[PDB]
Amino acid sequence: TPVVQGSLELERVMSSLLDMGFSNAHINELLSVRRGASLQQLLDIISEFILLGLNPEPVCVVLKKSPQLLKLPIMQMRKRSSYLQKLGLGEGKLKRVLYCCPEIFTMRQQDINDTVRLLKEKCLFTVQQVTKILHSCPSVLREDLGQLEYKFQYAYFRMGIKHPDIVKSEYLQYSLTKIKQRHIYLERLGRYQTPDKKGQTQIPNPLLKDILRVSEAEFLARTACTSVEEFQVFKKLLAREEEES
Amino acid sequence: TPVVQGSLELERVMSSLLDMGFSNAHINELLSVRRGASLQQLLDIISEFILLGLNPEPVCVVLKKSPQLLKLPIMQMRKRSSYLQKLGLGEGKLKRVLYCCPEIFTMRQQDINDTVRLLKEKCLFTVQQVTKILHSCPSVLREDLGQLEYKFQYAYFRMGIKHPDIVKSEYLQYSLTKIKQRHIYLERLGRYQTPDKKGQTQIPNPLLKDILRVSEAEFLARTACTSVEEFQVFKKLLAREEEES
Repeated sequence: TPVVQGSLELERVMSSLLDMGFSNAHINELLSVRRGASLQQLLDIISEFILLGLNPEPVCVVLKKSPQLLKLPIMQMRKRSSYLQKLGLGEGKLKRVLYCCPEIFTMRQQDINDTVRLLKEKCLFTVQQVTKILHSCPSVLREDLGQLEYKFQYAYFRMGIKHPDIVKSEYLQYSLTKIKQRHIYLERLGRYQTPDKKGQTQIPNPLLKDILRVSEAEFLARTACTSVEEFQVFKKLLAREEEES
Repeated sequence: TPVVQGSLELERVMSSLLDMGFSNAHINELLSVRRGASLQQLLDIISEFILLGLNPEPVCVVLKKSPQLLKLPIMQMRKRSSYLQKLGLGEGKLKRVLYCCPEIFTMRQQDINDTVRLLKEKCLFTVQQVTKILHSCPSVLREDLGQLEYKFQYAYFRMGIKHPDIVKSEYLQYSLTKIKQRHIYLERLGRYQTPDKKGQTQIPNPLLKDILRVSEAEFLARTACTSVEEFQVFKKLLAREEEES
């Protein structure tokens, strides 16, 4: 009968998730989350994420935050899971990507190809670096190709940052405004020298993470060493400088 | 049964809209405003507006103000959605375009092109400037090609304004009457000098926004520095000067 089939599938599906490493608390979480999706559809999607190197705990995070991932037609989801694997986002590297950019399974693959193409041939990033860029700065997939090129150029030419330190610092996730604000302030304060020609400065510049990753309060207390009120005025002055060509 | 399938179909579109970003009573606003259109037509029209870079809140505003947008065919809407994306209007900056000019979709394809062609080849605006003109001044599509050319000529030749300052000040949104009224008053008062030949004046002229964007009261108090009664007479004198020849 149909009622008995559904109970045997639920048992098969519960048993498969227990074997995959899911807790009983997580299995109920996942069963409550599925907005009318099949039990097999819930399982086929979890299996793809497990095949992508994700553990059972992060799988519950991505699916609770983004339940629309269960609505994905599975065969197209597998085809995208394969595209992302050869792109280097396997071995659980897609954990950070799904949290910020869950659209990656819905996106057009030529739009993803355009972003990797811009980074590899126009910004001269190696394949290993492009994979790390996508892993740590998923926002670059949503970024315009022009804006993203200018943002890269600012680090390489204006700031004098070599390709590895751009990737390691996760520079491309931040806004050009935040980047310009903090870099130009330090430059004019004398706390940031542009390295040239051998990539050397008189005094070593602060680390990219201590400039961008850190809070405005921490940036001003430890790196810039100025008052808060002074930087607020600087932001207004710089905004006007940009507005006027 | 048919009654149960309609309730399950309604639950799918309501779930899809909740996953997109819409929340609480903003999902119910989309279904109540509908004037006999299909259920898929509501999601097909809204899906193109989210793809154009609009957020869920202004999508409820543009469709409540202009419900006729749901009556548009999806295939003809996609054609114009693609035309506007290459024109630079899409990818987010289309909030104040449809709010002020809701007849843009129903308009003739060639009448939009004639207005774009006039700006690029006859007024010598760059593609980036033309895109900014249409975003801030959507009323230029409703205007006549002759009136719009003369309005541009007035700024470039009569007032001596270079192409960037015309675009930045949002000059083309105002009426030629308002423009002539305020420019000629200041010119005859001696508070506006025409720049030539190097684009320089003895004293710098007031800013285009302080002339046009500002209220009649503020224009007269800060820029023109005359009484209200005096400008009312000026408007009547100038109206008569225009009427003759």
